[PDB]
Amino acid sequence: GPGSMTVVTTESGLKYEDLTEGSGAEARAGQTVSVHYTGWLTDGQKFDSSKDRNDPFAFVLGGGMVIKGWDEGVQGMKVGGVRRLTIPPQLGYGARGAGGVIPPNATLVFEVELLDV
Ligand SMILES: CCOC(=O)CN1C(=O)CC(C[C@@H](O)[C@@H]2C[C@@H](C)C[C@H](C)C2=O)CC1=O
Repeated sequence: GPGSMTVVTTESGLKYEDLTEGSGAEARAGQTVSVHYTGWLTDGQKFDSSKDRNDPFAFVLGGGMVIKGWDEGVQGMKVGGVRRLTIPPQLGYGARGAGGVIPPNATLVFEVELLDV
């Protein structure tokens, strides 16, 4: 809902929030791993789920085709670890906009869930 949220923010702008423990291994730029991304909005509503295809997102870290927020999240999460990361416009979409209800200062959060490396 509209208002605030208990999420820790970084100096870059992106935020993070523990959702589920893991105790595996933090991904590293250059290595390929499989993770799950859940498109979440500021209100909390989801507008994108990997479930559509039913399969873990496997790709190479620090050398793929994602936004800063994504790389920053994938280069931090650990195998078996699940946590939500707030990806701002300055590190994702930007002030370019992507819709009427999507302002140039709008922020989007995505849930990262490491499956394996
Ligand atoms: C730079 C993107 O980075 C990636 O390469 C991976 N990525 C996308 O391609 C778009 C995703 C979100 C989309 O589903 C929305 C859907 C509506 C809101 C229209 C808008 C233009 C979109 O595209 C977020 C994402 O992480």
